[PDB]
Amino acid sequence: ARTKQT
Amino acid sequence: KPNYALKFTLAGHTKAVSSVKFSPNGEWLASSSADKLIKIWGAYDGKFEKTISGHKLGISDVAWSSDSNLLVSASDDKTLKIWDVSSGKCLKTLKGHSNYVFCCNFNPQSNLIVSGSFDESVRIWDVKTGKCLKTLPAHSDPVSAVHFNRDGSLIVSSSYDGLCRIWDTASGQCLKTLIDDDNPPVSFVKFSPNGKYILAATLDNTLKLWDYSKGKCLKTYTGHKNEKYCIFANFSVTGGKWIVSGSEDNLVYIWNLQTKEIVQKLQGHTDVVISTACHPTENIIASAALENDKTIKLWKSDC
Repeated sequence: ARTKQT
Repeated sequence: KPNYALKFTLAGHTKAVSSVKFSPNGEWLASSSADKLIKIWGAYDGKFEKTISGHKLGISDVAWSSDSNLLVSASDDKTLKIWDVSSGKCLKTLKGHSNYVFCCNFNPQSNLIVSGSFDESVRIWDVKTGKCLKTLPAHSDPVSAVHFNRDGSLIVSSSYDGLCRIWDTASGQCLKTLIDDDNPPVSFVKFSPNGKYILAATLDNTLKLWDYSKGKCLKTYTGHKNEKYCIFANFSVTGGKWIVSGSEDNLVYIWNLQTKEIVQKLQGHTDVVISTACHPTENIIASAALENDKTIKLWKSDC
């Protein structure tokens, strides 16, 4: 999700 | 300068919080998390109201219907779900994206929901049937944000492909593409209150306010840290006219919209502030942080 760096 | 001071800290999520949003009628704050949950809190006193659950994986975004009765969430489980806030029930599950759903929003009429996914598309869904109406091949990398303008006729989307595009809602065809002299990943975008401007975040520690009609950059805001996460940005309009944003140095930054000068930095969170929201009528800011913090803070200013 947005909570992890992509 | 405003003088935001911490008034409440909301604990309850068990993993990093992903977004916070105040209901339009202003009585509630909704939060989404990678813990697969949505929580509702009292907007003025931070009172924990309820947990809404059902998604099978983490949630990246949650958004309110204009009448404050519904919520739509975007999850890594590849679906979006429409919820009735009062009952906590899932009314519809929107299926069709082929990868994580990242962002979502209701149009002003609240008859449509627009979504953005890692699958690089933007979809428009019928709220009442829960069916996908259009699938737009919007970008060539994950879609970081989607937002309708004030009369609902336009949708602005952003992507890691470095573009920000504006779409005609009724036809789904692209009206315009905005590109800087460069194309760093565009991590967030939204129309200004009147729909004339577009606030955009890029992963080079920069926020920019663009004139939609002219397609030109009017203001640039810097000083915070943003190179890794898709961090929301807001227009604060209840008191002084500011630009608000979280930051990777754990602070909430507040800039004067016209002068671009930083007027306040809110200290308190112990991890990246990934999301901020501004109350619709009171000078109140909600902020949320990642894993080492997992809490939501409510700040209030006299101006």
